[PDB]
Amino acid sequence: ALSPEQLVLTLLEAEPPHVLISRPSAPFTEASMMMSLTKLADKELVHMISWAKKIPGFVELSLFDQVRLLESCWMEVLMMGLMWRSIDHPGKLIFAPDLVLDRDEGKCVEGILEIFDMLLATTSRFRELKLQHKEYLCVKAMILLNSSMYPLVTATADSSRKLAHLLNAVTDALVWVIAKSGISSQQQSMRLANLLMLLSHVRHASNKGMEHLLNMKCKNVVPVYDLLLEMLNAH
Amino acid sequence: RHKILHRLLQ
Ligand SMILES: C[C@]12CC[C@@H]3c4ccc(O)cc4CC[C@H]3[C@@H]1CC[C@@H]2O
Repeated sequence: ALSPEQLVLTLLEAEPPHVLISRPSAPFTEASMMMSLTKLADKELVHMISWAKKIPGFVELSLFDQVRLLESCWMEVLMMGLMWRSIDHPGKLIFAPDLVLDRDEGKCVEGILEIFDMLLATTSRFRELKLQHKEYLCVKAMILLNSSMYPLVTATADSSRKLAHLLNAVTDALVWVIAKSGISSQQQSMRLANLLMLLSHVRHASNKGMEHLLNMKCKNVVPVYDLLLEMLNAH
Repeated sequence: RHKILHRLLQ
């Protein structure tokens, strides 16, 4: 199940559905643009839980570690999906098939234009590298499995070893996919380093987005509900 | 606290 060709096919079959949403009838305001983006995020979070349960070994971790990994990565995983949907469309963010925002539309919401420019620049670096679909599947699974999991004290020890074995198997799978290209050994090491250095850019953008959303919530610009509200209250 | 996520995990 963890051998490279079987693991990559399992990740391919686990991909979540595209969630559909459209623009409002009236011109956007700061409040109505925040309402459309947060309604989409809440529904994608529900499907994200079903995706994580499909990754081999994940439901064999402690329930406590399952919850802690999703709390630590959910905004990063929403942004990685958006970047892959937008990779062939310079100057646009493809939130859904009927919600395609031009860069300049971020001028509608205070503080969001900087975050759109971060997302668009990291999308442009994956376009320049010619990121392949099977490389994307491995890097998105590494985002889930790679957070700090500094020791905490639970009322109830193999769950950490189980996590390292799973993260090692996904890393081996990405090295196997790169080796199909047949480029030089130096070029394979350089491509691996280039893809993994972009993980810090996805964490940077997710930090700025989490601050922005918590401030829009506190100031009553947008109301938030159910799963999205719970993940924010817990942060 | 993690009230609704537990529910979807099981
Ligand atoms: C979290 C925000 C609303 C939801 C947005 C979203 C919504 C859905 C999705 O697939 C990706 C993203 C990334 C950008 C996010 C925004 C950045 C700041 C804003 O508050």
